[PDB]
Amino acid sequence: MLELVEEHRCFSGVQRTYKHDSQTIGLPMRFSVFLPPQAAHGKVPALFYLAGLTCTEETFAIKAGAQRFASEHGIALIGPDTSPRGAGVPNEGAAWDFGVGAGFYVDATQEPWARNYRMYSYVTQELRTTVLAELPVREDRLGIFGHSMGGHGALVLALRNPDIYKSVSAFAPIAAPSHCPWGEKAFSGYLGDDRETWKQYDASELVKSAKTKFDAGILIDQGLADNFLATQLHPEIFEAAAKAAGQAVTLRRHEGYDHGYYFISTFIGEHVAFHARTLCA
Amino acid sequence: MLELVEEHRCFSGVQRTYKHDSQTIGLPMRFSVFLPPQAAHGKVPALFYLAGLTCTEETFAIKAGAQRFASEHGIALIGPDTSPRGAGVPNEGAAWDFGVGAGFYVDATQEPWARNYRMYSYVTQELRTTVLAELPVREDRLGIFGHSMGGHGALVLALRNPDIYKSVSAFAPIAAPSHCPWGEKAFSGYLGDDRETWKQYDASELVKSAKTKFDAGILIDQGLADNFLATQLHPEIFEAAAKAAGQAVTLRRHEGYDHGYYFISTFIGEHVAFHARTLCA
Repeated sequence: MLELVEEHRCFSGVQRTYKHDSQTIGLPMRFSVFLPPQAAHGKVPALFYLAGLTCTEETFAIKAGAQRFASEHGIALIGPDTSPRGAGVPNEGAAWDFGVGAGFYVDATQEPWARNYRMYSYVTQELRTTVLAELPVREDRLGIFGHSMGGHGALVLALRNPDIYKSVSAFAPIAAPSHCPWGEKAFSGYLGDDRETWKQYDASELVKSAKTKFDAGILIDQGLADNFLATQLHPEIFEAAAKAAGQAVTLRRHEGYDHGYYFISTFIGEHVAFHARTLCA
Repeated sequence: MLELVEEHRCFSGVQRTYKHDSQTIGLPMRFSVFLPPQAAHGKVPALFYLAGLTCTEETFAIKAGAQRFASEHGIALIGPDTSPRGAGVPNEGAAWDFGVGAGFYVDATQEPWARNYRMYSYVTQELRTTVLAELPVREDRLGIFGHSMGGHGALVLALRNPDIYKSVSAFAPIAAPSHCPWGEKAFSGYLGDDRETWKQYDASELVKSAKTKFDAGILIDQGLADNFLATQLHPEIFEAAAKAAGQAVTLRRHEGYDHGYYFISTFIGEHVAFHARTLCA
């Protein structure tokens, strides 16, 4: 059941890692939790942060410096892992861009990935209800953000679940996975070769039909020196689709910033404030 | 010569890593540099941060979240490595508490360490003058801080060089290395069996005879859940010695906090503010 395997006091709250037996994944999963000092006095809003390729549930906790801002605003931070671990699927670790550390936040339909690679259901349902049942977190004040594969994850999960996520932001998301190699490989393997099945997991397609209730729209930060800007991320495709659909998007482009956590750390404080304007309302 | 090998924009400044051919070490060395935005219009004060056992030049840059505070106060951050790298001394990597990653910021006098393990002279002279010659840093506004072996280093280097280091603070320092296993092993190996020679690298011994005083005081943060508090750190010994010599020390003990960077990150903003009181005068 629910096991506390790591805990460190941090900005007058606690940075924890839990392990639990996931019924949706069918395997043990680890996730990180930051509780701010305010959680001692009642339930608090929470943000789910989704990490990118090769990352773990601890990458964000170590590298983003988000806990100070979570403590300042009274928001908990939940960090899922990026894939199932130790599923024993043949060659699930043969590449870093697919399989282990590379679940792409989809529910796989193709064998042999469909048995365990159910990260969409895991993050939006089982992990959420576990957090709500066992931690002092408000069910009605949840937001989501993430980086790259995780920024793809944050946009997709928010646009598909308006009943759950009240705010959404992203750092350097894979904005149009149907049209870059990382996404086309992931979708081909997990979902099959029928591109129509991929649209339900593509932020740029979802925004064309989404009905949203975001007070301050969708926040995206993108570094202009990002090595993946033209080869994988394609923010302009999402920006154009959201404009045609009338969806408010604040896409901020920053000259000279790269893809990684020196970039993410610079803007994560503004992201936590952005979410707090909705979640702490 | 001076090679820029990493650079990422961060909090409107730059996080850099440099490689240079060290004459004092006799080998290439890597060091980290954070320049705040203010360094673009003039020289800025600088803080040297010394890392603990097993760390590298980038541990602080990645894990401490200090750049945000340095950018607010206009302080550069310089992070030396913890030891020579690739010196080829037999078995120098046999144990994690000695040799590689474990220079203890001393100048070794015993062979075979004496050839390259000159981290005291490296940090206080060669690295300092390289920084002052090649980067927009004020010679008269330098301070020093660090963690564990690096907290030992920060205290030792400040108390020995009051005309260099104008402010000093520490996270969980090895406060009396002559009286704990980490220090006894390192000093025995690097310095030999004459314990008198160890007193010049022992913060608790140095404070007993320090003539000059830091009138802004010495700031030390210690977590009470730290696993090394009673086995290696001994903050009480330095406290007792400082009290008896009239050196003001603010030793803050924090219930529940551990040894690592969730603890360090929590207080590093207060440390940069503390140093800025003197360095940004």
